[PDB]
Amino acid sequence: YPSKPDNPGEDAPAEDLAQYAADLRHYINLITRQRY
Repeated sequence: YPSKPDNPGEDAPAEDLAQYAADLRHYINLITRQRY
């Protein structure tokens, strides 16, 4: 139950893992339509 969060200094995600998670999500979306 926040109201208005705000602070600097935070190693947030989406700085390299978004690419990795997406590469995996892309490869899976390929194999999904090709496997069983």
